[PDB]
Amino acid sequence: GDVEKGKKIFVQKCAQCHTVEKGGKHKTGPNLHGLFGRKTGQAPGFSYTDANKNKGITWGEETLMEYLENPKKYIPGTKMIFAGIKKKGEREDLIAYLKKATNE
Amino acid sequence: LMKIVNNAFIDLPAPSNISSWWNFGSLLGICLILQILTGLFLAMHYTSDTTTAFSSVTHICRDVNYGWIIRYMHANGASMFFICLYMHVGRGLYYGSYTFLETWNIGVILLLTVMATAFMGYVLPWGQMSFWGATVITNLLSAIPYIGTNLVEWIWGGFSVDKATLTRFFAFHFILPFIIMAIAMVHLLFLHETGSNNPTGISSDVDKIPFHPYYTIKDILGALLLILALMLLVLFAPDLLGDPDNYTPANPLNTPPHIKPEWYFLFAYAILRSIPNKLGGVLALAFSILILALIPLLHTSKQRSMMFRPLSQCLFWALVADLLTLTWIGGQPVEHPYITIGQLASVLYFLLILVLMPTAGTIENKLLKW
Amino acid sequence: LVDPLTTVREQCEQLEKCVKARERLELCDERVSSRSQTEEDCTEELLDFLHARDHCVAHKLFNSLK
Amino acid sequence: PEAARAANNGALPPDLSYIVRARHGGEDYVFSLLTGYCEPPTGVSLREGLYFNPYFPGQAIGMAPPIYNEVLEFDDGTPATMSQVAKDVCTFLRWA
Ligand code: HEC
Ligand code: HEM
Ligand code: HEM
Ligand code: HEM
Ligand SMILES: C/C=C(C)/C=C/C=C/[C@H](OC)[C@@H](C)[C@@H](OC)[C@@H](C)CCc1oc2c(O)c(OC)cc(OC)c2c(=O)c1C
Repeated sequence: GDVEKGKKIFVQKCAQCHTVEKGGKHKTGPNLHGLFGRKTGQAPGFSYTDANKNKGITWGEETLMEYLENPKKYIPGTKMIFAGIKKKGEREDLIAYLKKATNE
Repeated sequence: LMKIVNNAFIDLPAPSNISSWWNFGSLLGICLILQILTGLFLAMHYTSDTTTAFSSVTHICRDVNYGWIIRYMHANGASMFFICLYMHVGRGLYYGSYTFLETWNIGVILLLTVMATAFMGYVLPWGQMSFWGATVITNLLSAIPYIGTNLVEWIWGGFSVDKATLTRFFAFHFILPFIIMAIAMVHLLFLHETGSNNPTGISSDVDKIPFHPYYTIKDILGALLLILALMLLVLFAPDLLGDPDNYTPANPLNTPPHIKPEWYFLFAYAILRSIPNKLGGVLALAFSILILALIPLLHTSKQRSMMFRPLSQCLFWALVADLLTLTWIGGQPVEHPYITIGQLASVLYFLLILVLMPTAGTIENKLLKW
Repeated sequence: LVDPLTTVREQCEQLEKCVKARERLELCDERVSSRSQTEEDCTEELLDFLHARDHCVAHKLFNSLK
Repeated sequence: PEAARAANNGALPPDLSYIVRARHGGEDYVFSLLTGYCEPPTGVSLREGLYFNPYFPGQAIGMAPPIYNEVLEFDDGTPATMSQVAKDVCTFLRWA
């Protein structure tokens, strides 16, 4: 995916609920720093739904690709209000940006 | 049963030449009956508890059969009531009808009672305008020295507008219209002692015609036009004369930033707003209405009507234009240049009535050599 | 899938009044962007532009909607 | 309402039964608001949680853009473009 295109997508559709940097505050949604390689619902200090905490998968390019296409379908009961991103390419770009931004 | 129905209607002598401006008296009678009829039917479904007032009104408009038409007919009927009231008062000033002192002064009481009545009705749905209107207007009494604040809390039934206020207002709004009806019957009885004035201001005893069938059919035609105006509003623009903020339930913690009074109170609100002093604004408000009681004492012309008085006519329309200016200003924010336009319009209002018109009267007398 | 809003907005931005407004907006963007500590922002210029463009959008948009 | 605010960074989504009659401009206002989100102009910086919307009073709203192309699928196959979704929800809100 194209990191720059993904940055634009993040800023327009995710930033209002999520920060990606280390130490970034939790907002409506949890801070995403360290996302890749971590299990669902493990960011300290954020009140996740039990649905998210119990999904039990590990966040990575593959799991994110599915989750972002339709959040509610992948994690029934999640309190994340987001319809999903239909275009495969857009999800690829966004995930490429997340892979970088949540690890710097 | 016959008489006094009727000799008090059927064979009532009337001037042969009264114009359409004389139709507003019967139109006011019709507005009163309309408000009373739609009012009673709304009262059959309305509940005055703050937890359920707003809700009961939406229940009327959404679920009661034809509840919506009865409601908007009541809301817009109140507007028609004022349009007619202002036309009625204007007719009186222009034609010198105020010389019928008893009829006129009772009329001033009628205007005040309808204003108070409409005020309380507006509070009933308990939306934002309802709540802040209740707050502001009852507080006018706080300008009364020594006991003002006590009177307000007594009216409210507490330290702020709340449940006790809404419940008693439903009761006051319920009974006042019937009191208005009794006062209006007295209004008419005094009028019948003299019979009506006419456009010329000259006694019409030499040319009277029976009220029936001439004015009965003319009044019916007028009634039809009133109903057309009312229904154009109810069926095509029921919210045009209303305020969007009253579709928001009352919030005691927040006064809407662009709060403004019902359109028929805008001229008086503009006058009060123009004086940067509490008591001063309240007195100016009270006087803007009560000055009507002074008109008879300010009559200087040797002639009763303004029909034959050019200068007085010009000043009369300036007064109407001025009230239109104050109405416009009342709908604008308290900012420049509206603050100054409103102050000038407020000063011009009292100047036309207290000084310019009586003066035009004297000048016209001189020009006619008497 | 293209939103006609996009198409229509593009077409409407071609009007003289919209270009003029966009220019004043960019002039404000340049001026404000270029200053250390200024309290000015380009809200007024943006709203002028939008008022002109949206008046045009409102006359065309629904013609492409169901 | 307290819970709603808690779930929305302190902002309160108002009840929508009368939103069109409770706002000057009615559906013209609601349609414009829904389809009018845009970037803050130069010199305007909003606190986190707020979004710039030129049609909202003060231009800083606590609601993130709620609609966009394909946000939902219609029962009748109508293309769900943002403007189409805005136009239909507004028509529904008028009826409501
Ligand atoms: C929660 C994630 C939301 C979704 C989904 C939608 N809205 Fe919303 N909206 C939300 C909040 C928290 C607020 C308050 C904003 C503030 O700063 O006060 C709003 C507000 C509105 C308003 C009122 C605007 C006003 O003038 O006060 C409207 C008209 C509105 N929202 C409409 C609306 C519609 C129709 C939606 C589905 C397409 C929608 N919102 C989604 C939170 C949320
Ligand atoms: C496309 C943009 C978005 C992306 C990529 C995204 C991604 C994510 C991810 C990966 C998680 C899981 C975190 C974890 O398990 O630690 C998450 C959780 C969450 N997100 Fe988002 N998000 C986006 C937009 C949003 C938006 C717009 C909202 C809010 C309206 C939101 C609200 C939430 C909430 C509330 C949670 C926690 C949910 C729960 O506990 O069930 N997200 N998001
Ligand atoms: C609920 C309110 C009122 C009702 C029901 C009412 C009704 C009437 C009726 C039926 C008449 C005879 C027909 C006519 O000339 O119009 C009349 C005349 C009159 N009314 Fe009223 N009136 C009301 C308010 C007022 C007000 C507010 C004033 C003035 C301050 C007033 C002043 C007069 C006067 C002086 C006349 C004599 C008109 C003339 O013959 O020239 N009325 N009114
Ligand atoms: C001089 C006659 C009357 C006037 C001027 C008047 C005026 C008003 C006004 C301005 C409102 C607010 C309308 C709105 O919702 O926007 C109102 C409401 C109300 N009035 Fe009256 N009213 C009159 C007579 C009556 C009578 C006689 C009753 C009942 C026996 C009544 C019952 C009600 C009720 C139940 C409401 C609340 C429901 C509603 O808001 O429509 N009214 N009135
Ligand atoms: C228990 C019964 C009581 C206490 C009755 C009291 C009646 C008082 C008078 O009637 C005789 C009064 C209604 C009449 O004054 C002559 C009006 C012209 C006063 C008009 C009036 O309206 C406002 C209004 O409606 C508002 O709505 C949201 C808000 C307002 O400011 C924020 C006002 C306001 O600033 C004034 C002067």
